[PDB]
Amino acid sequence: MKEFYLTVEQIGDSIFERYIDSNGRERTREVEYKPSLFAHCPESQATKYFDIYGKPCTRKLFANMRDASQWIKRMEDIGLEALGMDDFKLAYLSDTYNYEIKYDHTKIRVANFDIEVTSPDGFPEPSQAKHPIDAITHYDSIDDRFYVFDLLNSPYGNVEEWSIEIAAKLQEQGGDEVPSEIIDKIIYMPFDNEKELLMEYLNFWQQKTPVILTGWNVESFAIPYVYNRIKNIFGESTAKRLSPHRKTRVKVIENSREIITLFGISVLDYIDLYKKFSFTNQPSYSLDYISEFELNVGKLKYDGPISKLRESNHQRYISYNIIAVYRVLQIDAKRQFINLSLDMGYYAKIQIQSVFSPIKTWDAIIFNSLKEQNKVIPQGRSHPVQPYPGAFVKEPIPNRYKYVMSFDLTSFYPSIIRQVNISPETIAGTFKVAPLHDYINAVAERPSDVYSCSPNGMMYYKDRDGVVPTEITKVFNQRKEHKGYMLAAQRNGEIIKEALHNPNLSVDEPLDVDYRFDFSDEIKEKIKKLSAKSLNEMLFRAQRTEVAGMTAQINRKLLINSLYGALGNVWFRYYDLRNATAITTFGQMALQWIERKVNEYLNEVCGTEGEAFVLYGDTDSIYVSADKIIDKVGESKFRDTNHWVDFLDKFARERMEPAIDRGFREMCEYMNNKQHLMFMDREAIAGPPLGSKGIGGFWTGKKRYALNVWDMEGTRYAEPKLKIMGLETQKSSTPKAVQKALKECIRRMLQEGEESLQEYFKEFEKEFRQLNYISIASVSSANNIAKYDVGGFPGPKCPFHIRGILTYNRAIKGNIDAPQVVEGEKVYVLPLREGNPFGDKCIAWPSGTEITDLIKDDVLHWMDYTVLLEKTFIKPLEGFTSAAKLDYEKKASLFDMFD
DNA sequence: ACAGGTAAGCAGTCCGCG
DNA sequence: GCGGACTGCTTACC
Ligand SMILES: O=c1ccn([C@H]2C[C@H](O)[C@@H](COP(=O)(O)NP(=O)(O)OP(=O)(O)O)O2)c(=O)[nH]1
Ligand SMILES: [Ca+2]
Ligand SMILES: [Ca+2]
Ligand SMILES: [Ca+2]
Ligand code: NA
Ligand code: NA
Ligand code: NA
Ligand code: NA
Ligand code: NA
Ligand code: NA
Ligand code: NA
Ligand code: NA
Repeated sequence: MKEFYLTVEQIGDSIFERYIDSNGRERTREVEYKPSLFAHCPESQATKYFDIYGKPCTRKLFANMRDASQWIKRMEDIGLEALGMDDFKLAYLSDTYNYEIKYDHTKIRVANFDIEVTSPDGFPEPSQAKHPIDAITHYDSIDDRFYVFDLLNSPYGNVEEWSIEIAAKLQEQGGDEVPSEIIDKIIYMPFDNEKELLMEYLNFWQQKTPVILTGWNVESFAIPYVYNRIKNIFGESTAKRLSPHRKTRVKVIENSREIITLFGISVLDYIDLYKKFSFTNQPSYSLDYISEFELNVGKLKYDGPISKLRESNHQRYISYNIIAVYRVLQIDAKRQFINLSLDMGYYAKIQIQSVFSPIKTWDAIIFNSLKEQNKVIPQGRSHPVQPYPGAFVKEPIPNRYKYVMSFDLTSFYPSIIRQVNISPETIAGTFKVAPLHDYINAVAERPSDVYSCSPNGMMYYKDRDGVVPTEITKVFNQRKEHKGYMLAAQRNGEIIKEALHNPNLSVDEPLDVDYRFDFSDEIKEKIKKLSAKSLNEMLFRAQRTEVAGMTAQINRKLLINSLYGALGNVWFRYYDLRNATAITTFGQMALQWIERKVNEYLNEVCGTEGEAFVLYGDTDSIYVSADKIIDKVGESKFRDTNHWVDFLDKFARERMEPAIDRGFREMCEYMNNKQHLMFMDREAIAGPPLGSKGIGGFWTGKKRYALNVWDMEGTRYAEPKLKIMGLETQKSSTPKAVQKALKECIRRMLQEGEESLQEYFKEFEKEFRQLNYISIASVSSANNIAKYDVGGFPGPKCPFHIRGILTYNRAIKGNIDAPQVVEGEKVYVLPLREGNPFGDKCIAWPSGTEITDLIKDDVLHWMDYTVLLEKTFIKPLEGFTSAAKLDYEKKASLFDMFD
């Protein structure tokens, strides 16, 4: 096979690389890499090197990387540009791997690990590491084995060995329910003291040195705790064995927190992968909470605090450590963020951990692209941060909206880049700008008949291929492929959901099918003959396939959109507000241009004049009122809901879209752009069920609306799905039970009508005081707690949730065991009734947890349900209903005086 | 440091206001 | 005594 790197590091004048060779074997080499950099040279000097603007350069070869760095400094002291890749690791990778890297993941050692540390005096700070590590579970992807290191003897208690027999048993048997599929993969190792455990773990680490190191909070806890514990016991030299090159770096942050860099290892903390690639915002990021959300597994159960779990139930203590490791593996099997990181890393030719940085990622992609044409990248430059304009958002008229069709553009900003040909080296000049509405209304004079233009005043060459459009197109094409798999899996899911209405009472097996492609008629025929058992399993596999496609497509979209963003970041080598503004301004034009065209077209085909069909728009999307399109045929002519949905689906696809296409083609000609790439397709078809009292949808303002959708991007839902954007139901800060209640309120409004809403509201008001306290607690991030802490009491302008944290700290003051609120993390927040013993109007505690038993009964007694209801529930419901012009309570009338 | 701008709602402080 | 304007903070949409 073709060789590929695993890790790369620069240590002085040496490049340390771990790699898989042509025979599939892992090797490590030290290379005294000789880097090249470039300087501008006279035009009379023949050369094959030119900067991106066509200016000749000469290559400077250096004896070592230090000499190259020193040359950069001297060139700065002179005041001349030093061109070329200044990150020598990237240059080395580009030189060593001058081809499209095809990698074998089975050869890459991916380690998942988690440690346990018993601490009687609160959280065990990794920088201090003063408590023994009494458990380590380390999963190796090559061995496919869970290596368990169990400390039997500790100053905090001596315990018996963990039993794998009891671990495998059901909880109803007094067992731990360690999943049966990993029982045979567990390698258990007990130790009679910590030093022997740690020394053995280090020897194990050397035999099976991780390339990718992951787990949950491993970067902020596990890794620095292990490193510091070993350092304090054996000394620094021994602790450095955690690095295959014996090189570590301790980066410190004083509040005393440390993040350790282990040279020769690529750490991908799964919590960071999750936060960056999952596109969620969670009320809590404990592994317990995320596992429940992602996998629908039950919360792990135990009696008493975790600080005494080992002493009381060491059996369960070890089993849960093992399970914790497995849960992350299970989450990755679903989300596949590791696969994504490897894909993007090898594509860009970067250190795998650099997938967290789209700027580093794009710098390497662009550098490799340019290097292939003997072109020389410019030197990075210092720039001041400056604001610049973005997208346009229309101000909607707050109202209900019965029938709605939405449209938006495919990969908006990257498509603008490709269409206009926006790149650092394709800039041709400028023109005099007319007001933006003059271009929107096709009144302003044509910017140029030679160059491709944006209404911000920028002109670009039409003939030349720009490196930014060239490379963004490649990644965009990957994105488009994976989205196809996602939507097909999604459409397949609905087919299965339909067949789950007539499950055949028989015994069979799920059909072997590739869910990435639309089911063939043969498959569909067989599906209508399957048992509920097989169908539900197929639905599970379809949804897993969809999530896999979702991860692949949405994060490639994120990457290309971040290339747009990078143009507006001063640390990007190709930072340029001219290009960034060219993109957003063109986008503003395009949206408001097509709003006009759509309005004009619909009035024409309907026969009316001057009526507003586009009720709302944001960035690249429009929302079209389809009431008059429906009324043109009259509701009577429709058999059922699905009939008019088919009608609108056809109408948009056969009539509106071609008109939209003509409109954008004209705009492309107007701006004399390189290639027409404004592709606007139908998104949602929304409306009430036929013959119902549902209102279909409503807007309360910008970025706040709800729609009862029947079809979304070609997916015909088995049951109508609510599309709610911005409303409190969508916010992680809104209490769980309130989200649920508000959503059902919205469902009833859009699908059933006012009377249904009023029934549900009355019921919720009566019964809500029985809801679990966690389900009705608000959530908030806890930033700058100390900033507002004046002697344990709220300082000036102390935020509500911060006030609640201070209340908590006073209540638990003097308890070294009580859970402490962590700066930057999230808290549950509850209001307290007047005269409560806590001395304040609210209290907060670490999210994802039960509040400590020290004060739990007191908090439950003094919760302010009244404030909770009015503030979190009634107030936003009032906003929904006022906009929709409805009432959630029966109003008073003259009829009230009849019996 | 190490993708971007737009925009919503909640709550605290201050100032005008017989 | 507190409404309205303004600010900080948080978390959305795109
Ligand atoms: O995170 C984002 C999201 C959107 N945007 C900008 C660029 C994007 O093209 C534009 C439209 O947002 P969309 O939600 O429509 N995503 P996009 O148009 O890129 O892709 P697609 O609609 O094909 O999925 O808003 C960002 O800059 N960052
Ligand atoms: Ca011993
Ligand atoms: Ca779009
Ligand atoms: Ca059937
Ligand atoms: Na743990
Ligand atoms: Na059970
Ligand atoms: Na130390
Ligand atoms: Na689309
Ligand atoms: Na007319
Ligand atoms: Na959009
Ligand atoms: Na189309
Ligand atoms: Na879409």
